[PDB]
Amino acid sequence: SKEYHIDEEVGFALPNPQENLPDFYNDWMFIAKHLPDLIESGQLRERVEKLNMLSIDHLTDHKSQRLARLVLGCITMAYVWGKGHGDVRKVLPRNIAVPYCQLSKKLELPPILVYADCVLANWKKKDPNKPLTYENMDVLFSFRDGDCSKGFFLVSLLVEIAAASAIKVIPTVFKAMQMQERDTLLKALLEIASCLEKALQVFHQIHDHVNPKAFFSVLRIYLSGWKGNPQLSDGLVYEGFWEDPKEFAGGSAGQSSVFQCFDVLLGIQQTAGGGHAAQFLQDMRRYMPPAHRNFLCSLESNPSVREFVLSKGDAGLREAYDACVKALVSLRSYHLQIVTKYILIPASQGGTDLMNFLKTVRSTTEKSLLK
Ligand code: HEM
Ligand SMILES: O[C@H](C[C@H]1c2c(F)cccc2-c2cncn21)C1CCCCC1
Repeated sequence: SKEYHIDEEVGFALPNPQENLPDFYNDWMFIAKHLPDLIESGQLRERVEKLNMLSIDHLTDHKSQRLARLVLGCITMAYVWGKGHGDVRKVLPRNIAVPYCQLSKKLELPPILVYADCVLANWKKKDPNKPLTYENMDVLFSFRDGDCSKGFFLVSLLVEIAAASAIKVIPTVFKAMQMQERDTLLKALLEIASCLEKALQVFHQIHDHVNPKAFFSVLRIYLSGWKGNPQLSDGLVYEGFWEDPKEFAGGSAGQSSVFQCFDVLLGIQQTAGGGHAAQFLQDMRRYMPPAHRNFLCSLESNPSVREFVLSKGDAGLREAYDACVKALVSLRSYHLQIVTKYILIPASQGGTDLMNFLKTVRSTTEKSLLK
């Protein structure tokens, strides 16, 4: 891989994300790292409006720019949702709204917290000399004490990182088809199947670090957007940048590039046909970092791995390809069970539209098998 901002150790996630901003922005960093206290004490929204308007120009690097996106993205969800009990702000104050908006446009991302903010850039190792495992890692920002945002964000990230092992194999696959190296391609496909199988065990960590009640009744609220949302029917007003209200989707792992890229690699056309599911995953590419959505584009313009394997009448190649697809079905099926426990059952003591989305996506993946 190249300038697509993909790391051989960490994948689509951002290696060594920046923890501190320049001292120009302590009024921002102060609010973001005390979100639990300021929300509970009802002091958050006033401290948003007591801020003055800071320029973007002192955010020099890519890392500081993305950390500043994480900082302002969190404050925005906190300001808009408050303590998450239904009273919402519809006007985002200018002294935070235009710095957020100008920064979002420099990074080609929408002015709302996305996956690449709160997962791919929201982490750090405790001891930098020990490995990437849950016990040596922490998030940088949370919303409320007990919101399980750390468990939820880190376990996502750990799955993203398990998938990095398979991403570095992708160039091997295409070179092998181009150079007509069937044994090379067979081994490459088995290697990708093996990685997707290992990423399944990483999902099991979710049960030890997230509990359904807190996730459903707290974290979910701070991840909500203002598109198709009854509470903000027309969107949100970004003071002093636009005057119209604007609607942007809440956080979704449909914004994760790692499952989209394996759908594209294998020729599982998740974005084909005029269904809501295909529509939503295409729209969510606008909420990916431009470098990552460029990488999905260049995979799509390479010749299809699926029809290469079909064109050959090769049981070995067909079995290896189906191994990868079976492993994707396994992840989405385990993930579907997670959603039953963490959304469907809590909601019972909406969710059906979410299950139906995942089931459409799993059903498409299942239909891509050969034998
Ligand atoms: C408490 C744990 C989790 C819950 C309740 C949950 C729930 C959901 C829901 C409701 C969706 C619907 C689409 C959307 O709005 O994003 C979704 C999609 C998705 N989730 Fe999760 N999720 C959880 C954990 C994870 C983890 C750890 C990953 C690791 C990467 C992950 C990966 C995905 C992906 C890739 C999608 C897009 C659909 C697909 O490609 O199959 N999820 N999830
Ligand atoms: O699935 C998204 C949340 C999303 C998400 C983030 F917004 C941030 C970090 C990880 C994830 C995630 C992982 N799987 C789904 N999602 C929400 C949809 C509405 C119900 C609550 C979950």
